[PDB]
Amino acid sequence: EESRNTTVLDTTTTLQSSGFGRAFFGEAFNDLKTLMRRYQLYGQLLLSVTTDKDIDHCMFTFPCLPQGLALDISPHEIFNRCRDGIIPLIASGYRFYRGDLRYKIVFPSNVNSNIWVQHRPDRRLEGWSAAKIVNCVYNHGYASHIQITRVNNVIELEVPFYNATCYNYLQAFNASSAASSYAVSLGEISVGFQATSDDIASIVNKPVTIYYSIGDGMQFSQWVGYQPMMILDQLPAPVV
Amino acid sequence: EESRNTTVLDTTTTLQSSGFGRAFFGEAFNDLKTLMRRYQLYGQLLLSVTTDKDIDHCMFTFPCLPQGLALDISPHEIFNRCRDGIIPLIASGYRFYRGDLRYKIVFPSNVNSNIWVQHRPDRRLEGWSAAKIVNCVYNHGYASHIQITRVNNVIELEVPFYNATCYNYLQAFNASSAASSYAVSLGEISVGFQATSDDIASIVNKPVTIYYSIGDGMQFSQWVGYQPMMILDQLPAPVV
Amino acid sequence: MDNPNPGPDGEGEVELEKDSNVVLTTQRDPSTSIPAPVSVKWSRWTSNDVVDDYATITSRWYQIAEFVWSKDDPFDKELARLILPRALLSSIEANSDAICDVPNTIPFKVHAYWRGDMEVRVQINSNKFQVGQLQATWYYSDHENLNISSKRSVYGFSQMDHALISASASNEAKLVIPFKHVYPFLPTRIVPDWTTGILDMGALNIRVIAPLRMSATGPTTCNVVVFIKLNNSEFTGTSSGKFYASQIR
Amino acid sequence: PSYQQSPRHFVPTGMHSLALGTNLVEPLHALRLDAAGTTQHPVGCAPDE
Repeated sequence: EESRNTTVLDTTTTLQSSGFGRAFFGEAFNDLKTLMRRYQLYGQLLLSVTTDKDIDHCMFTFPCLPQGLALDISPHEIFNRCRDGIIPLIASGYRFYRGDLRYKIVFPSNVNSNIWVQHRPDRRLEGWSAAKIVNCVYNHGYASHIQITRVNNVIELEVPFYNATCYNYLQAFNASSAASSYAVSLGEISVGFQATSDDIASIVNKPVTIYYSIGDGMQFSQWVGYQPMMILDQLPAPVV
Repeated sequence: EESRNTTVLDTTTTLQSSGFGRAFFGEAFNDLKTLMRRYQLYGQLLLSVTTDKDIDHCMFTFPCLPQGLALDISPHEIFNRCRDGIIPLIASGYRFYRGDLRYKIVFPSNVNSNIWVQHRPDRRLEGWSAAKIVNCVYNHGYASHIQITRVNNVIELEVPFYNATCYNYLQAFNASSAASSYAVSLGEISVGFQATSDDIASIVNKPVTIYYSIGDGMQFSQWVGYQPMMILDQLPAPVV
Repeated sequence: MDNPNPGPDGEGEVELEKDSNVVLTTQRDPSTSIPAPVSVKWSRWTSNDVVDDYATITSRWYQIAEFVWSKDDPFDKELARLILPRALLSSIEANSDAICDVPNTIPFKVHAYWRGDMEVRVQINSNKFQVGQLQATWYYSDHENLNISSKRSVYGFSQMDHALISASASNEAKLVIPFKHVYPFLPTRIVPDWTTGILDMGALNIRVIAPLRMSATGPTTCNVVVFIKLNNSEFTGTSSGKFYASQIR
Repeated sequence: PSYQQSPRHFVPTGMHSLALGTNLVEPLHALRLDAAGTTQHPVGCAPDE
């Protein structure tokens, strides 16, 4: 058995527990779920106008999942340098999950146009490749929200759990079973603008950042051990 | 003994105490802690774009401490003229401290881009030199916040006490012990923009002001006498 | 009052400060200046090893610095910047032997981590006709400041609480110094997170205020002895004595 | 339910007060992990002054 204990040979006196930092810092940390709701960068993109897009056109689509994206490293100096952050490092330790996610997408300053955001629980996830942000229409019956840039250029979201499942896969997904692609993402969030073709040209190569966190609904399943890890200071310095 | 009293030779009748201004001005002042939460200028910088910075790049980093910065005096006419303000003048009188700090960083008008702000309790402070504001990536697991310039260009902060210490050094720090550098700053706050390379050129040589105050958590330790002082009217006038 | 009848035994009562087997006396009443209240044991938060008291052996008094003080020393002049958990060892390794010969300090040789409150007496043996006044001041973490080179003066250390030694009445300065540092333990040897500043609590510094003023036929010398008791110490982290490097000269 | 009752009519300002340092609840953005968290002083770390 793993967690058995054959013969304790303790030398120690009993330590005063700090109560996981509650005694010093005035706050507990034993519950890792209350750390999980600290926001983490999900994926940062650069806007790129390909066609003279209609107002209906989504500017980018991305699947929505707590696993962390297919990591997209001119590299992005965070994903080149600060690997993975927190939440997929915890999410490596659990085979399944079930629960909500929060997003809080942040938009740049020079944009002014109105923003529509969709949840699409119809969309499956086909393989771990193309499970990243994709620069590409608006739809009716999908769950929708418009944030106005002029009031405040940061939308916030509580994207719920819409799966016909008991829980969903949390490790990186190879798409073995064909219906199992229905059971990885919560759905698919799409961000699109109402900007016309003349004004969206100014917004090219502006960053759009998306954050994420779980938001109290998430409850992880059966334990799985960690994968092999990379130690970050061993990464090379940029020789100049 | 210092505070002993050998022979009182009083001539006075007993004075009516005003209750430290409560009787006249409607407010007490005996508690110096309630004066400490009045904000004071921490350090004012001028933006300077060195490289065509990525969106991840911090625009400036600075250690976070109630001691007052290594004072950076074209001089800044306040730090040339109004020396030190209040809070390091009180903080000269105590060898240690322990508690929170508040910041309320104020940003200029012509900036529009989104602002991310980090607390980094990993960062030590190596010597009293390079304990000032430094014009230089974004990180995941550090405590973060984004203020949007378009809503309001002044972020506010409650940066907590994250040290593995009983308290921290409050006089100016010479970095004698190597691990003692972990125990001076509360951490390191970094302010960085999401501005692209084209629009950040307009924001060059715009002032970014940072304030500070303690915010009710601060509790100063063992008394230490004051250092030698400079009298401010003795400073020379600008002969024209 | 007002009936001094001295016999063969002198007049005054010889007051004791009995401890373990080192017993020392002074003829005059002390002038203590306690800086901080008494601290807790602190063994519950960061030591699971055998945290053993040694009050039978470590609470003995021990002379760590005697020095000659004459009238040639000026007004604002240092005499001894004793760093007290170091100077208990530095007087030993200065005095031609190792730590294992002095029974006060062998738990520093064995154990690696120290805590504890100190008692410090600064006795003088001035003649009554001399006029002068030393001061003793405890400061916390002198070497952890660079600006003490501006402060190392009698006017700075007078503002904090400090003991006074008048050479007129040959007063003695008892001085309780409770342990107060940022981390609740001082290590005793090279330790994986700091090396420099080993076992440093701060400065006991003895600054002259009133220099010796005497006649032309005056007693020039005035020796000053400093003893130290170490009572509420706790030692933890037992390790081998071959790891213990010598303290710095 | 439709909420047709007419709403509030305020004044915005950009910054909380600075000279106020007293019985006054100050809202911030704490980088602490806990909302009820306050920096604390254990049994030896309660400061003298």
